[PDB]
Amino acid sequence: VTRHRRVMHFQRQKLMAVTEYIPPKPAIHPSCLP
Amino acid sequence: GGKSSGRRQGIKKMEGHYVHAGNIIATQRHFRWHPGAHVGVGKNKCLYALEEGIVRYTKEVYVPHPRNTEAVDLITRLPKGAVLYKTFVHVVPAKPEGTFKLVAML
Amino acid sequence: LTYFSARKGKRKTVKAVIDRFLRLHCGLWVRRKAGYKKKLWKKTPARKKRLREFVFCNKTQSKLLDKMTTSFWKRRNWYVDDPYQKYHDRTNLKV
Amino acid sequence: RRTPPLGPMPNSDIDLSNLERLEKYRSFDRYRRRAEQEAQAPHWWRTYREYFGEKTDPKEKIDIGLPPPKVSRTQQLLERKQAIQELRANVEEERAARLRTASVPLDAVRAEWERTCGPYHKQRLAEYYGLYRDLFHGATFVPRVPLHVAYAVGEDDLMPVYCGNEVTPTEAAQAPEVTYEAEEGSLWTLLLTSLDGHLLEPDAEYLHWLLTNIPGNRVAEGQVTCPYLPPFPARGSGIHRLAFLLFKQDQPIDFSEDARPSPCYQLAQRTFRTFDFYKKHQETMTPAGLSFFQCRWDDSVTYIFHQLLDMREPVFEFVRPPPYHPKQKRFPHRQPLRYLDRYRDSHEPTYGIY
Amino acid sequence: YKTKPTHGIGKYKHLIKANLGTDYEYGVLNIHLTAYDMTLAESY
Amino acid sequence: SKSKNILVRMVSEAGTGFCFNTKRNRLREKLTLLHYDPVVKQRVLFVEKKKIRSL
Amino acid sequence: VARKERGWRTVFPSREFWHRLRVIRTQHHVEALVEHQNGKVVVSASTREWAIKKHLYSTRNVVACESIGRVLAQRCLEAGINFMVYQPTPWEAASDSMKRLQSAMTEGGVVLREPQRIYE
Amino acid sequence: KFTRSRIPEKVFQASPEDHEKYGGDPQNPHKLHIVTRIKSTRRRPYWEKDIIKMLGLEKAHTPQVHKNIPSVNAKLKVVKHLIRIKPLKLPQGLPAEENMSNTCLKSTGELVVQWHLKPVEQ
RNA sequence: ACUAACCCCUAUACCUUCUGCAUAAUGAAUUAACUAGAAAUAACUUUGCAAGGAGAGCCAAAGCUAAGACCCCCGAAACC
RNA sequence: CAAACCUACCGAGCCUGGUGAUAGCUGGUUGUCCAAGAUAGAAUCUUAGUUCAACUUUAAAUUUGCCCACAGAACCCUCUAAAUCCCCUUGUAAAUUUAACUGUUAGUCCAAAGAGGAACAGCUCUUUGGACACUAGGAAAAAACCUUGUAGAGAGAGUA
RNA sequence: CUGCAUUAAAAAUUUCGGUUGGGGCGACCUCGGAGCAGAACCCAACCUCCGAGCAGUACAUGCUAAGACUUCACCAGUCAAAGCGAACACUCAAUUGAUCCAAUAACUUGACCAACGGAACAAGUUACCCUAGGGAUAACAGCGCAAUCCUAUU
Ligand SMILES: [Mg+2]
Ligand SMILES: [Mg+2]
Ligand SMILES: [Mg+2]
Repeated sequence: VTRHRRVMHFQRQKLMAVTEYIPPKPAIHPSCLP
Repeated sequence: GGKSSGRRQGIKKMEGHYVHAGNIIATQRHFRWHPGAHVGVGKNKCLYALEEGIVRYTKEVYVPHPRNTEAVDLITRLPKGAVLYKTFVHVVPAKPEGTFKLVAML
Repeated sequence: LTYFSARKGKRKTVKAVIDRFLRLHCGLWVRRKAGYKKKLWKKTPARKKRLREFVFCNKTQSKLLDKMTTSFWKRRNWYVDDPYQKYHDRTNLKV
Repeated sequence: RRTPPLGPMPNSDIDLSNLERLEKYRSFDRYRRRAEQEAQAPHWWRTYREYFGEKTDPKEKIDIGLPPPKVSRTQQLLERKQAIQELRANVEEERAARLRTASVPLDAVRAEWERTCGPYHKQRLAEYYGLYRDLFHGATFVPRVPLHVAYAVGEDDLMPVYCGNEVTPTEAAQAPEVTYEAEEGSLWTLLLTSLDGHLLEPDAEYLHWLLTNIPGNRVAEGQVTCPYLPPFPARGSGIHRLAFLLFKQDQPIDFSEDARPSPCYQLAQRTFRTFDFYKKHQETMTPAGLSFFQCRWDDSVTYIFHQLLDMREPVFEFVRPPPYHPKQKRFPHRQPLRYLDRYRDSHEPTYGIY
Repeated sequence: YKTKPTHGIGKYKHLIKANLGTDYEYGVLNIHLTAYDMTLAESY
Repeated sequence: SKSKNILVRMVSEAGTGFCFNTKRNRLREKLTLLHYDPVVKQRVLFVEKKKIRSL
Repeated sequence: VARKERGWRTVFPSREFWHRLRVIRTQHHVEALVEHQNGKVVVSASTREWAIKKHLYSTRNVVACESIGRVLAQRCLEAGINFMVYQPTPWEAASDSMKRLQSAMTEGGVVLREPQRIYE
Repeated sequence: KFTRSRIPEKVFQASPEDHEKYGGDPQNPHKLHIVTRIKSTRRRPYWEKDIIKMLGLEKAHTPQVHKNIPSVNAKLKVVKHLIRIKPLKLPQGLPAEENMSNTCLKSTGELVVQWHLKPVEQ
């Protein structure tokens, strides 16, 4: 609990980068589908 | 001030521990544990085993002595059907008192 | 402690330990309890009882007293009707 | 970290929203009544009875007794309710009750108990004494027929045996008197065994008396399968219990296999076990009543051992385990001078090589 | 113990408690029984 | 830290010479107690003789 | 010589006995029960039994207490039990009926003080 | 404060989706384990160092066989982040005394009892 | 290392003091010579003898005798 | 009366002797090779030291030692915390006792939980773990971050 | 003149306990309870405080003796079956002080030694100062931090 963004540990930083959300991607952009 | 150190009070022998007569089971500032079967208590509420055997911890019904007015007042105000429970420690004797053996042939 | 005296060139003995401790030939040392004659009125009978026995010393204190005492006091004595005669030897001692 | 309980909480049923509305114990006795009614109830946690209380097998105890007698409850209740109505009617009886001066005849009420609750109390008491666990290897029996035995001593005095009382071997030197109710056409078997009298095999036991095929109450004409032998409890061996067993025979039974020579002064021959004896007989055997008493050593036991058995009397002693001491250390710190005496074996002085 | 499932079995003060009337019931009511006979006054 | 009590010596009246110490109030008469005497193996009267100190 | 169940100094009643006498006083009947420490009951004398009912006026009076007291005294005498223990509450110990019940033990030959265990 | 980890029991339940993905048979569990340390014991708590010591995993990339029993499994779960666990396959069965010197643990996880160092004629 | 001295690549002097010195903390221009771990109470190892050992004395309830093996240098302001 | 001067350093001259004065302080402490080897505390005119204890070393005797399945360790008080103690199996080879002493306990940084009149950081101080004062590789240079240890030669290879 | 006493005078020897940036003025040093330290034990400050340096009731508050616990050492402190002997291991968180020595026929007693593990008894000032050291420790300067402050935007 700090006011200077509390700089993150490298190991914790890699954990967040790996566990980032990935939206599902359609095969065809619905916008170009009949 | 307040630079006092710990009193080193707690459980000395855990459940299922083999003990001898006179071994201290636990020491406490208040009656956290209550003596059960073949367990004695001193003035300082220290718990020791009068017999030699296996230490056991169980939960039993608390029935205070009638001369204990403070506790007698407590259980009189309880709702009907309420039963107080407290943790009790007992030791289970292992060896028998003795044996009968031949000593003479007269 | 005088390791080498100026008149004989030999180790001396601290007389302080002689007046306070008793050594058994087995190597054990026997002492009293501090304050066993001080303020007896403010002590419980159980405390006073355990204050007036003769107790042994541990390994470090025994080594401490041996170094401060010459070999004269470590000999075997044969005093007549000595009260501590039976305690000079250990019986049934394993390791 | 928390773990949900494996069962209902002791005080979960009580509502706490209307705790002041709920009535209180208001007395010590009412809480105590609830205390030990709830104490005997089973629980899913560790209890005192789990470690200390004796454990019984899940199988129900097998009963080998006679079928219970059948009575008319309504008629019995009507007679009982009218009996006390007239009893309460008398002013003299009521005067004694209010004055706390009334008395009851102890002899008369005991006789009534022997017919009403006698068999049940005797069975309950016999279970406590361990008769059912040692012999029969675990069973239950109700002594429906009462049995009275009194030992003849002197010229007028008697030594009755009801249950678990104390009778000296001197008073049991001679054959006792057996009195019990029966009718014609009934065959009876009498057996006496010493539960704790065995000197060699702890599991086995010693037979002391055996009467078979008793015509009614006439015990004189019964067949003497084994001669009567007075008990011989060894001095210092504790206190022994001797049980009188009464059997009812539906048909005549041959006892040649279990017959013993007269006199039977051999301990090996006198050895007998009720188990495998009732087992081989239960097809035509059923018990009728039991009675037992406790026996100690006296001067007469010396006569029995030396003359009747032609042997030396054994003397036993109760020996306690030696006291426990911790392992002796080279440097016992802060221990009294008497510490070395605990591990000393002899108090005499020693001099080694000198 | 807290971790064990039998935690809190010794809790006892939760069964023990730690005028304006309502809209259906009355707040406080007092009755007065005067009499020249003390025995009758207390008996009632 | 006013000293309100005093330590006094109790001497047996049996003549054995046995003594023991007990605390007493300053504003009080001399105490004649009944105490066990190890010499005579029985309880006998003890009377106060001297004042030891003030506590 | 049998060891007694020592302890339980913080609860009532204590358990340092071999045989205990328990007397139960209900609304209609009074039950006198004698049992061992381990739980097994040896002998009982309750007013419910028809044997003593024919001779007693009521089952909830001092006369009833004397009736079962002598009955229990004769039952204990013929069962071989001579020594026992009684641990009543202060009010029941002060009840007049109980004291006369103790008198039944004295005249019956029953002693309510168990002998001390010989440790050595 | 940094202390030991109590791994939830829910992690070790083989759902049917994992069964055909890894090829394991719940009805016929594998008899033995292959354990291989692939991470340094340094910069790790001391209690994990002792567990690695007990299982004989000192030198990295050195296969070791262990019994698939709850006691061994309990120890393995502590250091599951430092080792690789594979089942043991015996296509030729348990080796006999005659071929005890002819065994060879191939990299795919089976112990073939016939090692000839000769090209397959097929 | 190289055919090749250099050119290529790699590499933050020594001692001491501190958690941590390439440290811009001390010491050293260089050479030669001189310059700093002294003791056997107990214990350990190895012989001799053995309920005795020791070349008066001393120790001994397997001990006694003998041997081996552990304890530094320079520097004050002062006092008489 | 400037605390001046008394043979070119007088708050008490100089020389010799006691004297190899003492110094818990500074500096120093000489041939080769191998092995074991680090951070609980208490007392102290004591925190620049010393003693006990802990840790560490050597030799000897003995048998259990670490890990840990259930069961078990409080109530008034639900930060209902992470977790500890105890502990059969199993994996393993250590552990306890006896004898003999030296040396260290003026530490640093990181991750986490905290404390310092109800201070987001910073400063100081506790607790758990790791690293450093022991090798190498990688983050630009890098004591404390990541990878990795048991030791040599090779102009081999697979990886972190 | 000598010896022994009492007053002065002039002198002799020795010392300046620690903690609180410094000084002034003050505060603290020993013991116990809660908070940190949430669940075996333990765990620190400049820590937040609150208290303690007694009293009461006994007069078997007698004598022996297994087995145990501990304020992280020692010293010290605590519980206790059983037996003897009596009746029919007191309350209270702390409520305290070692050795030597003194008194005492003896049993016993003697401390605000509170700097509370206590030296039998010793204060100030030095800018006239000296020695051995310390950036483990101040001022000068450097570096960390921006508590605050300034500016610039919403
Ligand atoms: Mg504290
Ligand atoms: Mg010098
Ligand atoms: Mg090494």
